[PDB]
Amino acid sequence: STQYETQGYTINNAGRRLVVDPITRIEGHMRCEVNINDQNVITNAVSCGTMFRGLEIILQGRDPRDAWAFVERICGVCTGVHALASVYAIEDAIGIKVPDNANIIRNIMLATLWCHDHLVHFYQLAGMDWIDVLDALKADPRKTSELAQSLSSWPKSSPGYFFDVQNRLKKFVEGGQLGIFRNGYWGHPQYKLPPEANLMGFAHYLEALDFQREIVKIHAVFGGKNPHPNWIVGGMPCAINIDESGAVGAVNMERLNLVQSIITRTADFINNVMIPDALAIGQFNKPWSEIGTGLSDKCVLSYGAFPDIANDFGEKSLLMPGGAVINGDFNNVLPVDLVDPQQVQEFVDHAWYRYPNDQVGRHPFDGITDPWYNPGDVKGSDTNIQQLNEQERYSWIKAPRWRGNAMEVGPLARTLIAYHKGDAATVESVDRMMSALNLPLSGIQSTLGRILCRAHEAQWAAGKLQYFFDKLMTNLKNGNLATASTEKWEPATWPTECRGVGFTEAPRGALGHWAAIRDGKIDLYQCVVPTTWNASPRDPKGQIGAYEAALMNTKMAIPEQPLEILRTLHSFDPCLACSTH
Amino acid sequence: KPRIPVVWIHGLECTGCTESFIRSAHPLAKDVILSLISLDYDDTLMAAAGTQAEEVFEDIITQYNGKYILAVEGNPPLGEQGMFCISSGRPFIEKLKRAAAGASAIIAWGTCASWGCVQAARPNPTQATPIDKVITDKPIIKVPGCPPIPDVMSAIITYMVTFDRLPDVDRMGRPLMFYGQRIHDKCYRRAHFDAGEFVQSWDDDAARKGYCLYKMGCKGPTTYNACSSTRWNDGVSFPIQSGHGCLGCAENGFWDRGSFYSRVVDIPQMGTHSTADTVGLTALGVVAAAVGVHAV
Amino acid sequence: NKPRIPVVWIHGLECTGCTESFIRSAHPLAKDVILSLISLDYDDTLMAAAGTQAEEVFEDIITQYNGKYILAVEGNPPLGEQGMFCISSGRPFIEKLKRAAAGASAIIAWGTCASWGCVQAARPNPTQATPIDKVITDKPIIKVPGCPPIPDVMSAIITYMVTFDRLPDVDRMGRPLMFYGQRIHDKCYRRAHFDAGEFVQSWDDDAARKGYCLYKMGCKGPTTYNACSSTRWNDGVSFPIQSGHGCLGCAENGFWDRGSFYSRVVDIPQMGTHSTADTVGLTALGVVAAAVGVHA
Amino acid sequence: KPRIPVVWIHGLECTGCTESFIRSAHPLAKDVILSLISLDYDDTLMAAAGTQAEEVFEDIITQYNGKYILAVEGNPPLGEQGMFCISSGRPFIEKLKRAAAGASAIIAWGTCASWGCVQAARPNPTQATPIDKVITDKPIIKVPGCPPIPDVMSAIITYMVTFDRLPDVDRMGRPLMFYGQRIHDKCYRRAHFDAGEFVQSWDDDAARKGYCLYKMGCKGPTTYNACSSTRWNDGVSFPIQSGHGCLGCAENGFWDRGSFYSRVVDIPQMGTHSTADTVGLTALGVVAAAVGVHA
Amino acid sequence: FEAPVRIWHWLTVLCMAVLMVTGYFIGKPLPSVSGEATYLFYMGYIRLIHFSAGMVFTVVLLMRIYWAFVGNRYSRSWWQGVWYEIRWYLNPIAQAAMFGYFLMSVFMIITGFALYSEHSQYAIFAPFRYVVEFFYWTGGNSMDIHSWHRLGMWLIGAFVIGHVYMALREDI
Ligand code: HEM
Ligand code: SF4
Ligand code: SF4
Ligand code: SF4
Ligand code: FCO
Ligand code: F3S
Ligand code: F3S
Ligand code: F3S
Ligand SMILES: [Cl-]
Ligand SMILES: [Mg+2]
Ligand code: NI
Repeated sequence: STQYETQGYTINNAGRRLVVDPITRIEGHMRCEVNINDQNVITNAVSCGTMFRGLEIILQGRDPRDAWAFVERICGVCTGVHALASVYAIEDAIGIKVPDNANIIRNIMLATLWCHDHLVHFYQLAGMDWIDVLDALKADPRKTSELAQSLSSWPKSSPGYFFDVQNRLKKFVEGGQLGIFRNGYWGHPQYKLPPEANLMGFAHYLEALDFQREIVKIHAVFGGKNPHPNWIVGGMPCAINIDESGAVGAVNMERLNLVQSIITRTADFINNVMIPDALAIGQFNKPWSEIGTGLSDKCVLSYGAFPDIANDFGEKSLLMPGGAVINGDFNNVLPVDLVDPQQVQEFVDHAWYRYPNDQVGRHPFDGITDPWYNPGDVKGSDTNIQQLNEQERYSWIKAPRWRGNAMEVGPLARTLIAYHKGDAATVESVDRMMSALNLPLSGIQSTLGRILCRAHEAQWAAGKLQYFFDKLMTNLKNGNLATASTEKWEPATWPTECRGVGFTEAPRGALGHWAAIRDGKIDLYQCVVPTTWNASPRDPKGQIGAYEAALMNTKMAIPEQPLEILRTLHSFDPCLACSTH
Repeated sequence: KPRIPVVWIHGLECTGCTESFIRSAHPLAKDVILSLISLDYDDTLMAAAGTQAEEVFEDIITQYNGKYILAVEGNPPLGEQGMFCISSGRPFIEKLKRAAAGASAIIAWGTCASWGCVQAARPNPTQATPIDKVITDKPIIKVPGCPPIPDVMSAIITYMVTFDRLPDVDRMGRPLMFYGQRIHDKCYRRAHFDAGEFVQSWDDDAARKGYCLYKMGCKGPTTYNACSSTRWNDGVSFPIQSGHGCLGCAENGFWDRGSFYSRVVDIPQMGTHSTADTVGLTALGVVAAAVGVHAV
Repeated sequence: NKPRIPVVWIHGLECTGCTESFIRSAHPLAKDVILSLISLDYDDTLMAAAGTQAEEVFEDIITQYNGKYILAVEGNPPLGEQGMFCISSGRPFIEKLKRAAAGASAIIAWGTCASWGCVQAARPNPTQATPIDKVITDKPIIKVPGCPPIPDVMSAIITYMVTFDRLPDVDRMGRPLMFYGQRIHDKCYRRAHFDAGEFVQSWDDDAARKGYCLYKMGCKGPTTYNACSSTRWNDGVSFPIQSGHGCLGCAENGFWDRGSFYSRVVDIPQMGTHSTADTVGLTALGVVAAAVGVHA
Repeated sequence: KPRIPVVWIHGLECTGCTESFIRSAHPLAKDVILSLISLDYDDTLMAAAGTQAEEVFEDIITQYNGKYILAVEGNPPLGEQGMFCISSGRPFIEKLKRAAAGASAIIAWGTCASWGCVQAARPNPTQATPIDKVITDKPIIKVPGCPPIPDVMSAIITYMVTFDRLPDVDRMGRPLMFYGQRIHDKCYRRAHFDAGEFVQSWDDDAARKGYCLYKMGCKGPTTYNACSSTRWNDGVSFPIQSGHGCLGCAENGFWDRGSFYSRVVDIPQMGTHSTADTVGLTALGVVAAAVGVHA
Repeated sequence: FEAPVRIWHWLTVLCMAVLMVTGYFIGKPLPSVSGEATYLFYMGYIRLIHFSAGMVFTVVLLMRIYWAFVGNRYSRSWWQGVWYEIRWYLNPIAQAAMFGYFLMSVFMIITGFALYSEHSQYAIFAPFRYVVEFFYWTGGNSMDIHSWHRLGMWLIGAFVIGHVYMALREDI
């Protein structure tokens, strides 16, 4: 067995090997392998992306104006964010400035996605790691009611209501057809909620499942449909007509009224259902404020997002702050430049790709996506992996680094960056949340902290929605209706050669599209996606990524049932199609 | 009563089809899962992972052999011995074949499973292949779209449960009920199309009056789907209604049919970006060359 | 806090369909309109006070807020029998109307009743029911026609006037351009069939079951200005044509007396593409078949 | 009824815009000031100076906070810590930001406030910056031109008073009413442009017949403004009418768009009679030379 | 009654000129108009003139082909193909032109009708719905029918530039 030291961890692949394949309740395909010592503690962690499509290859030679549509299909979960990145990138390359309304609408589209994505992840993806669904059958409805009413203003909390929910579930299982609940980890000692909290949680799971469909109606108004709304280089295609003939064929007052009605309902659900449930899971699972820290107390990254000044991506404009912290020095938030070939680089020495020299990292403007499945000796065959050789190539995910540093991205990363940059709203919000939990600030840097930060982000985004909508309506009252810049729509107007970068903060972290245009066609298109960062394989220095770091030193109560592994991974909200694209 | 067992597997995909499914307004996805069917395997939603997930899979396909519906999202890659998509350390295609073998029928959700969708576009790095090219001995219902309409997905499901039969299909395996007509056949902007009233550039006066998007590249005229009638997300809107032309996303190989913003589009079997105007005008200018060289 | 703009809603001869429509509003809900956007200070259908208490409210509002309230009018005044076809507080309704309009800043004429006259004004108009603009001549009147108008159109017009603090732009007839600027026929999702010459000829024929055009069933879409084909009815669920009945023309002045609803509209250009080209083909095929001698 | 409070401040400028404003024919500037608005601060015209002027400023922006319109003439310099333009011993940008903070809307008079104008031209010694680059949280109505048309200025004022709203604007923040079309699209010399009839040098026969000034460098084809329709100084004239080509003075960075006397580029130009005269002589010469009468 | 034999050529030319000019603008439409779409039908008329010119064209073409066949070829299964080839490498490339021309016309008909009969003509157009399945089998959709149809039009226009220059070269 091998043994080595990196980023304060001892990577030791002696001992017993555990394989979790497939990882469920995530987007896409992931394989995870670990080694545990005699004490049942994880001494080695292996993150593996088990899918590849090759969008970067497919985009070669196509019209830059069509790009958004291709890349949007990188992910149907974070649907829209890649299209935003794409139009950003192409507009950066060509030199296009979009109208104010187009920027506001784009912010709305992003905020909407944040609200929807965070919500669904909390309940439908991460939820059953914390909520013992079968234990809810043992709850007292009246008591469940009292618990719910003690935590929230939410109206749906009657004893009859929880009794009904409990009965529907009881009927459901009494048939032996447990469906998605079958062969679960129910009764695992790490399940810590009382029966009443489980019933409350499960009821809210159902309520979230219903309501999530409503949120995306905002995407349907401005982008036509969800999943995969439509966008254009130069702004948005949803022309606005309030007060003139033919307003029936455009975004009108009635359409806007619908949008406003969704925003109110979304903020109401997030603030009074998701928020208190997040807080409740916190109260009952406090030890997890010290588990799965990983890189979150060492290296965190945010590009920043939500430019409030149109076409300005500077520090004075982005409502979601950007910056990087390395070596645990949260006292110096470092500026990020996505053009700098010294900052963002991708390594493939532990990934299934080909470089001229795999011992060096390539900035995406120098990016190469040459896929070659070469696993090496994997205690099986080539079509029968029993164990990934983590010494060699073991993933379809590239290994991104920032100035050579392995970083964590996402809600926790962003929260830390915003907090230490001194964003007043953020500081106040976080301290209140932790004060309520009677935990230190440090407790955020954990598996539990990721979930808490995600919920807080949903609340932040919901608030932002209303802000953006008000901005839009103010423009409309002032007769500012423009939604697109057509001026450089024709390829004949473009520079013969040009390149650009589009960046934003996806629900899962820092996203970037790097695009090079030659002769009206795409000469290069490279994507570095948030889960690419977090689920990253090792580099030539043997540095481990966010997932592998977070799983290190984790105690498992029963290794035949990887509940602790699932809890930590799910806290990152893995999107594997995003990571590999 | 017992509900019909459904196994939902995922190949190469963006999970947009799963996302669409849970947008269903009537019936709610919640009620489908709870009351109408038995969703017995689905990687996106199931509690069990790893070896627990594998046990579920084998147990369902064995105990309900020949009696379950197989729902397929995404498609299998043939490249690199299938290891472009790996499930439980093996090529996804093996799972697919194993699942297909015991299914009484197969639903191919979206353009991915139906046709190939984005990953199958030029140059298809992974050799992504639609399900009906791999499984040839089972009834396959193609429900294309990227993704299909949420309420179309659920209506198809409720139909099969209620009427206890597969929906009638066109010569392509698409359900006639929602794919029997083209978008252009039921588009509320047809009045402008036939009048010759078109948006020419984004956000012009034409666009602000909801004029036709044909000259902006709308592929409605060649795309079979229910978007212009059923519409999207509880009837709120659809692409054209929010001002962008139909991309053709319900249609086989739509990605490689040229610019989305052009009426005249790429002919794949004839070059990288040669279209009918490219190849046609070249031939017209080549005869004019012969006709004027010889005439001197 | 902030005061809301005072609104006085009076009723003449009517069916109360317009009030019903108003409370159907999906966004904003009628509840929130009443709670947050306006001050509905008088409205017979909803108010707690009756009789002399109701009279006191009426007087107090129009006096206190004189020159500053919006007058919403549902129904219309009858001129017959000295106006006693509609009696309010033992007096002709027209007296109430005039007294209310004298203090209003602007007037909303809800529905075809207030706008035009609607059903009671149809031949032979026994009561001499008269639209508001024929009685009140010195005030801005916004006509919001339809029987009733679309719920969400009604609320959108209200929200517009509150938010933008002004009246909506209107045609020569006083209808808001936003929703009455175009014809049903110019945004109808069945135009494709109209334009092809594909018509329902009798109820529940094969044409009807495919959702073909209803022009030959008397659809008055071609001459009717409204938003029903775009905005649609009851949270965009449907509109008359979509559920299989032709437009009656209910947003248009005197539409009741424009002949039978099942009689075709006149002076509307109509030449089908496929209907004409099928004729041209058979005419030519039959001319040739005659000459060759394989006639019939 | 009380009149809407207006605060008119001046950055780096030439006072051409203030001058233009008082040229208004209808309504007269006199009547604007006495009857339509409340010009509560304006360095050019106000009686109070120094500390008295400062007191007025403070009193107005405090008393009418959130309720006054801010009119801005000129622009703030960023060079030398802003001390290229000094007001009350402090950088003008401080007065600008303070005035902006309490305004309900900002009117950016002229090219200076809208874009930068002459002081922002190469190499921009003072780093003169347009208002919208400094103030980002307020509605800003750009009324460009050097200066704008007097009656356009007053018409925009009367619009906002009478209709109690901001005029509808393009994506650049220009009022559609007067800046929705190009000079070239309402120029009374378009007939000559379209015919291929051009002035080639000053005071030639073409100039004395009022032919098109395209070849003399007229920037009409790329300039949005109302000069060809509304015209200047009570409709008496505009640049092209008096024989000089449009400089493009309503457009961003027009000072740096090459010489004023250089032809504009990427404007389609194909004369009717200039083309047909050429096709004729090409054919006639091919014929006359074949016959033998080239002379 | 009928007429002289040259009517049934000048017709085809008239049809050809119309199917080209109209079909061109079905794909690259004229500039946009604006009004009230109840009283406007410009695009609709172009399409109508096209479909019905395509009717006339189709009828005339097929009778005009039926006779040349009955009359031996022209002059008053790959054998004859392989032999056409040997004698073809020596006016033999001018016959293959007129043949290719009539082969295009038929392609312009098979493809043109596959589009027209699509929205459920459900009668005698039943065979054309193999053309559709074929293009799907290609790995395409009805958009490709449109593309190959538009290409055919350019190819025909190529012959026409030749055939017109070749004819005017009979200005002996
Ligand atoms: C010389 C023969 C023909 C020529 C030159 C011709 C030309 C064209 C062209 C250029 C187009 C536009 C294609 C595009 O860009 O999408 C077109 C469309 C069309 N043609 Fe033809 N065509 C011919 C024969 C026919 C025939 C015989 C039919 C049968 C009725 C036909 C039916 C159509 C149809 C249905 C369309 C498209 C209609 C639409 O969806 O708008 N064509 N034609
Ligand atoms: S927008 Fe598209 S589907 Fe609608 S009428 Fe025009 S071409 Fe047809
Ligand atoms: S006649 Fe009626 S059904 Fe037909 S297209 Fe017009 S409005 Fe629609
Ligand atoms: S180029 Fe100048 S002078 Fe000539 S028509 Fe245009 S604006 Fe007038
Ligand atoms: N959120 C999200 Fe998807 C990932 N990772 C993207 O971008
Ligand atoms: S793009 Fe797809 S969503 Fe419908 S409108 Fe076109 S088939
Ligand atoms: S009947 Fe009235 S409801 Fe609309 S469809 Fe015609 S105007
Ligand atoms: S110079 Fe300026 S004044 Fe008008 S004519 Fe040109 S915009
Ligand atoms: Cl709700
Ligand atoms: Mg990448
Ligand atoms: Ni994703």
